[PDB]
Amino acid sequence: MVPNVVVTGLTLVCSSAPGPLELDLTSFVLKEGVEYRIKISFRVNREIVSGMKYIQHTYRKGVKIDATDYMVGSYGPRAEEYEFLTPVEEAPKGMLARGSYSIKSRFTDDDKTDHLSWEWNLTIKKDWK
Repeated sequence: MVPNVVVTGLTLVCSSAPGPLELDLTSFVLKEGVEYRIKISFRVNREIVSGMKYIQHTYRKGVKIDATDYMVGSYGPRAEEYEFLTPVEEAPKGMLARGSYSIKSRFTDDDKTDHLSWEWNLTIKKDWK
């Protein structure tokens, strides 16, 4: 009944951030310039899965301004939830770069299996809130 692969959540790891930046998968405000990593949480319940891949399409006011592909790897079943972390990123800085961004995320693997496709927003401001 429960799928073999289940994406549990997307988290924005940010030390300076004053509060939670979590998204349970079962908008985000980021102060310009700050460093962060995207942490995708998932579970492999029964079988080995290979070539896990995180895909991200960043949109601005309806138009694609960027696409990036992250290789997650191969995992075997286990009770502990898995934690994928992208490399450290820096939120753009500048009045021209501030504003909201739409993100289309996709967790896939060697099948092209749509384990989960979710969408979320990332708003960049001068200060937290």
